[PDB]
Amino acid sequence: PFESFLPEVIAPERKVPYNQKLIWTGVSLLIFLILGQIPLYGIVPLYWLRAMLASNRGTLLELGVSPIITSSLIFQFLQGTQLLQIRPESKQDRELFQIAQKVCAIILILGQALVVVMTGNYGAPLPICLLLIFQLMFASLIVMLLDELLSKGYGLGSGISLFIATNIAEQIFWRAFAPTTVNSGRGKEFEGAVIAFFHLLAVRKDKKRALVEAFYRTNLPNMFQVLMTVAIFLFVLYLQGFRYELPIRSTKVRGQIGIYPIKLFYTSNTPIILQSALTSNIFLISQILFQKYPTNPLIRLIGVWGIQMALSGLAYYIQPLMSLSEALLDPIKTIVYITFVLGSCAVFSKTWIEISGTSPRDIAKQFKDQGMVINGKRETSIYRELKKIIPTAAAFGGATIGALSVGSDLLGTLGSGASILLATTTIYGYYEAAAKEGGF
Amino acid sequence: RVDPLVVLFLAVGFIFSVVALHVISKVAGKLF
Amino acid sequence: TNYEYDEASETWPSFILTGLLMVVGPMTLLQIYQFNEEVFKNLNEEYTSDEIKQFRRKFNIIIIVGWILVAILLQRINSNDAQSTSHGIALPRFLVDGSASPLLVVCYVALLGLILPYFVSRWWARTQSYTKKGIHNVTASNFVSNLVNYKPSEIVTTDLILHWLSFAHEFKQFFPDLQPTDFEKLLQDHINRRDSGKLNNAKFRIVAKCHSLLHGLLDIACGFRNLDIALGAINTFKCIVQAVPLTPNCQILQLPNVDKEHFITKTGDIHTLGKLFTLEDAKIGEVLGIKDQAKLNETLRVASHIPNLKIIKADFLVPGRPYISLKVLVRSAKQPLIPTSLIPEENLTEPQDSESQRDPFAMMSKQPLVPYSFAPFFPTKRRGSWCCLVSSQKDGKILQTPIIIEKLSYKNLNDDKDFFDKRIKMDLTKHEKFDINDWEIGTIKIPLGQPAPETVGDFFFRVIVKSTDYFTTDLDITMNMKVRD
Amino acid sequence: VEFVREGTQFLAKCKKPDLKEYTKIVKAVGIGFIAVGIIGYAIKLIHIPIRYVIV
Amino acid sequence: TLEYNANSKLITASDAVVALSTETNIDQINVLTTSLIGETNPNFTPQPNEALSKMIKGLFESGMKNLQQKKLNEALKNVSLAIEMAQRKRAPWEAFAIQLPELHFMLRSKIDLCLILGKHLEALQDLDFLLGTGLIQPDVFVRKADCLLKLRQWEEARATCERGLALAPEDMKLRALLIETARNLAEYNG
Amino acid sequence: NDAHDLYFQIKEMSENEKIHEKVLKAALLNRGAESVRRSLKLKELAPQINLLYKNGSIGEDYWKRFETEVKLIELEFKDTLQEAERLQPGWVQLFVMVCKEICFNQALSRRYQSILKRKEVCIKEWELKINNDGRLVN
Repeated sequence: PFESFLPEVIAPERKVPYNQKLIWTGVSLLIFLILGQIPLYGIVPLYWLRAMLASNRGTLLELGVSPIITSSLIFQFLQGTQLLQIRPESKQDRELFQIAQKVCAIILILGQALVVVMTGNYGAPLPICLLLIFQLMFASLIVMLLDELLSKGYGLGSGISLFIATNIAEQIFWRAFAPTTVNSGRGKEFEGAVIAFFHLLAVRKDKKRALVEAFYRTNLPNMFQVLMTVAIFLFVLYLQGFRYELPIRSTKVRGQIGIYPIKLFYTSNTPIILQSALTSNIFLISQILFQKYPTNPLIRLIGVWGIQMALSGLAYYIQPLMSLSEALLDPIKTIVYITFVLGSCAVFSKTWIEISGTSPRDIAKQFKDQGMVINGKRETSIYRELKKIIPTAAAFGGATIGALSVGSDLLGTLGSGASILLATTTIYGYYEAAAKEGGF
Repeated sequence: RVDPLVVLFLAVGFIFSVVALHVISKVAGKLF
Repeated sequence: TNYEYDEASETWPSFILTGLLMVVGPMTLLQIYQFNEEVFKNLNEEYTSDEIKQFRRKFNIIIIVGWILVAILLQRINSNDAQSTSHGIALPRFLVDGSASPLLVVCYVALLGLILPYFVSRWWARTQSYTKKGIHNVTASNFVSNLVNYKPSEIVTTDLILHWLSFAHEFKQFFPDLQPTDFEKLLQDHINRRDSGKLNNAKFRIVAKCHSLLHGLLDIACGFRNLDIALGAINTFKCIVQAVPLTPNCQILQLPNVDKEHFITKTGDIHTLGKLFTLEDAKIGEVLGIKDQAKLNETLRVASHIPNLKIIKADFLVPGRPYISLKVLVRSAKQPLIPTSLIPEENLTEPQDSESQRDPFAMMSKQPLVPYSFAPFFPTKRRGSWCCLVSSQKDGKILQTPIIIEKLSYKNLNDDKDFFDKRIKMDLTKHEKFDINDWEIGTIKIPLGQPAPETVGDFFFRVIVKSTDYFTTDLDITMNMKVRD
Repeated sequence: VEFVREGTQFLAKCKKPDLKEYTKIVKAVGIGFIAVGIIGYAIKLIHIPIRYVIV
Repeated sequence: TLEYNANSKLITASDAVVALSTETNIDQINVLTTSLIGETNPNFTPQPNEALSKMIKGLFESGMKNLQQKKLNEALKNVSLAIEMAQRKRAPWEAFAIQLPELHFMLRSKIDLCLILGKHLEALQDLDFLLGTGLIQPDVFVRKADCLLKLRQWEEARATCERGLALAPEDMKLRALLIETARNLAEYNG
Repeated sequence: NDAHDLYFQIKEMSENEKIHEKVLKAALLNRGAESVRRSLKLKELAPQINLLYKNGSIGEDYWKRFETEVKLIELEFKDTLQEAERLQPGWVQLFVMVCKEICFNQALSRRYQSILKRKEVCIKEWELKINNDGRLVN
């Protein structure tokens, strides 16, 4: 509890129509996207973390959304430990909570900026260093302001999800319509799929000769992967419509007949991201320990790196499948990888639906509070009925998401199942929210 | 307290200042 | 990395070709893949004055050009003749290294600094200034400030509402020189069917804009729970759209060609459509004083096509939210009175299904639209409308916003059943062509918007459905809710 | 073997979307996705020659 | 601008054209000043007067006595003069719940007498004021509907009869009035 | 559209022309009555204004102007009461009641006085032919 006077965006007093919200979302996205391509002035790793944090080095957006996401996760953890003991009956407490979030996020921004400028590869040699610190400071401050703006109500929804979906879609299009070329002995071969296909159709003009080469392209992206990714995109859109609806009726106010839907992707985003973070952390720590220590019994047993990839170790088994060749080579590794990822995703969905407060007991309590009851069932059996549907549905959704991720990683699409699945889930949430609200 | 157009104006001024500093530092080396 | 631009123009044609193909093709595929009888659509344009015609008149090549560009680019490609990795881009060399190098960066400076913020700020100001209904904020503020300090003693007439409308702010942007007095005088010359002399292009503009202003005024007056002002607003809207001053016998002066100096002086007992149709065909011409058969047919065909309403069954319905239901019989001013007992009772009942119980307004949403009105002096073309508003009977205040219904079936008006006349008086109900299943009965659903009182007893209501374009006969009924529990 | 049985029972008890809404869903989602991706691609492209000229 | 009279102590605006609000306010200030001049007590109390009520009641009874004498013309003038005096020479700061009901009771007798005599528009306007000032009873709607039907206005007649029936539906005269209105309106159109 | 500045104008004229002492009290009672009328009007009109504002059909700055007027009226009333106390010692416990009566009384007076004009508007709008004695001659 303290006092503070800091800049912040004000919420609209009335509900904003759909068109202004769409335009503001578009403009904010354009500004955030431009901000990440301009190089710094005084200038003279793992792709996984930079892709999931939606940031790239050598530009004004070096830190990305890392401070916002880490502040949000830290405050989520603090709320989970029941240490802040926040009471929903007080709004000043929530305002203080949010102002504490902001004041710790800005401190983390400053600390991370000082760290990266002091130890980064820019160099030890002072006004240039001050300017280089101020640039990153002001850039990340503007990004925080934009996030808070989109979150106050001027935007369709959250901002971090939108930025991540934007980077994913941009990478997916760049792996298809790339204008760059690489001249390796034979000549110029485009780095895009459709571009290279049309180019080989035009300059070579030999149908059966050029098509067979443009279709496989063992070294560079081709049309087969684009077709596979559009097919799996259609399939993922199809799998969202699966939902169980149970009939409910009210007892407090009669004449109220309704339906409560239960989707298959109950908590879709959580298990995939948690599993990806687990795998990335395991791989990173294994690489670090095998780089520091030359050879040890436990170090060799947990993982050995070679050509770089892990092999002959526990970290070797967790490595994803590359294609059908390695799949048919070692069947035991493929089988153990499949069962491991499926069990992990299932247990993750279970523990997350248990900890998120969406258990059948919690929703039954919410029903009893609201007074809704099943049309053709009694009152003292609602929890017993929800026990027969909710956990099974959650586990099945987790399992099918994991299977789809394995299939995407194996069939060789342009992007992993995780990224495409995240983008599709976010856009589907946006669309269903806009539909249930009602608007063009 | 802060209006959205003010945020947009700050962001645009920031980008413009960075670009201007770059082009001036480049033309300084080019001319001298 | 560090690229090296294409200097021999070998790769950019393919890039431009595929970029054009991806945008053109689907557009070509898309281009390849690509109820109510109205008898006024012809006679409206025949009696409108010429100056109004001239006023209303006054105020895909991309595919082909893309195909030609595709052709020339394909020809340019076909005319051409042509270990470590060497990166290369598809964009040409002159764009980044020649004398046109600062041109791109200055165009970018412009397009980023002077076009985006300016346009965004202008658009934001424009969309923020306007009120949700569609009127400027200064006008709404003036309307509310005038309704606040309004003495209940002064009786609302047409002139008072015109005096209120003369203060709108949207009238100032159109003509930054004129004063509200000029606007009042223009609207007065319009209502009295007088000539402005020189400012016709201003009178037509303000009369065309009066519509949304009166809609806003009606909505605000209904918001303040005041009935007289809303009723006066509806009447002034009628008077403006029809170009006639509000008098007792106005429904017979709204007809196309009547001479007041004859009608007012000769007759004094004919007051509305029915009493007029009571007379024969030649007596109609003798009274109206037009004595022209070729023009008498036109005026009779307009006087036998303006819709009068009539109630059939009205009662409450009690879902989670109560909503009123009405059964109206849209009839012309010529058909005699048909009894309600002959109704087969099949049309009045509703089918009880899950989808219908979920959203009962779905069945109302199916009725067709109304024809174009008969506005010989309203500049633009208007569609008929019906504005329904509800008030209480214990105190006399409006208790919700007015619902504006637009879809209604005017099938009972067509020239097919012209045998069913009032001047025959031989009990045409027992006719060979009388089929009680052909006359369609529209439906109207009005949500009550307020929960039912927790007490037990009788509470009376009053729903009015007035027209907005003609001077026809409307509804004024009293219905009561029997809360019983 | 009971888990896949319960899953089959659940999916048989769920409601599959028909074509009249599946088309609208795929339309909205594809339009949004492409509208984001095209912006991403264009902004990543145009900034190469400017990053060369300025620097 | 405004000039202050010397002996009469009345404020009058010497301007040529003035709005209506200023005129109303100046008239009210003149009334208040003329009444305070008569009320000599420094701390006036909201208690009503007595001799004024006595003379008002005397005029009212002298007008009422003309009905027993079957004199219907001078009674109207007497009642009008009584109302005018009770309106003018009764100070505004007097009690409200004693100045309102006396006015209502005299106005009802005036309405009945004027309607019996043969004057209609004045009776309708008086009934409208009495209905708007906060008194709703079935003994008013009947006479108002009668006035409207007599002076040939049908739509408002039907609306008024319906509002009247919407409060005491067990009446025996409102239904007859409604039937007559319905027939006359069916003639008005048909 | 206010009765405020007129009282100050009368005071300034009294400061030079030597008018009587009761005219000031009259103007003061009038200002008090007007203030109370406006206070009651605003109090009973606030909820509908708030509903229209939440519905989004009145704008934004009008709500702030209204909220400012709410307290400006009270400040004006307090100033009037202070002036009344200054004009006569120990004369506040009667002033509020006298004002609360004159407000309603003159409101009724105006509502009744309006009929002499209101009578002819109906004549003009319904085209009656009325001779003397208030009878109808069609």
